[PDB]
Amino acid sequence: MVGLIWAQATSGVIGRGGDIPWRLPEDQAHFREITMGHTIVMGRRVWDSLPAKVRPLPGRRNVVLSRQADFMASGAEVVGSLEEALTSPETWVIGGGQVYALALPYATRCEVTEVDIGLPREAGDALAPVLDETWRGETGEWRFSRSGLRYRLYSYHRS
Ligand SMILES: NC(=O)C1=CN([C@@H]2O[C@H](COP(=O)(O)OP(=O)(O)OC[C@H]3O[C@@H](n4cnc5c(N)ncnc54)[C@H](OP(=O)(O)O)[C@@H]3O)[C@@H](O)[C@H]2O)C=C[C@H]1C(=O)c1ccncc1
Repeated sequence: MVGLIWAQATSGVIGRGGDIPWRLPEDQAHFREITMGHTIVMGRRVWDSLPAKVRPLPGRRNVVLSRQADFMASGAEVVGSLEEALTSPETWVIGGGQVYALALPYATRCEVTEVDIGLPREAGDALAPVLDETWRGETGEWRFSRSGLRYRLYSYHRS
């Protein structure tokens, strides 16, 4: 089982300038619930985007994909290919744009948070993968964040 988990603006943007272009701390508990106790896989840039105090993400085996055969990530497993990354029975891919696109064909679950923020795509942004008709989904109810942003959860699956 490979699952993907991300948060996106309605437009599809998930990343800009090396970070996430909104604040949504309400997202954190759901991300932990899905991922805790499991192997998580991320691209090298996503690892770089984690603050030092939070990386590796605790309670999860952190696996970092990089083409640098020598790359350095304390508390994480650096691998050079997605096949090497994917060895655990249940794996959650936690980004970024490159790695979601790489892992999508392997995935049978996505847990998506949609952020109701007006954020037109710009060139060079990180973007969420598009889910086609092979996926079936349930849409959750909108909630307001302490930031003022509405957000909602989708759970998608395909067998
Ligand atoms: N909104 C989001 O949900 C996310 C945004 N981000 C954002 O995406 C952006 C990073 O995505 P990118 O597409 O630029 O990069 P990555 O996919 O993380 O890494 C690409 C790197 O992986 C590596 N890579 C890519 N393809 C391969 C490959 N085929 N083989 C080996 N390595 C590969 C390469 O590494 P090296 O340069 O060290 O060689 C490549 O440069 C940042 O803005 C980041 O803040 C990342 C994860 C999530 C995320 O943090 C997250 C997930 C769930 N809930 C809340 C947040």
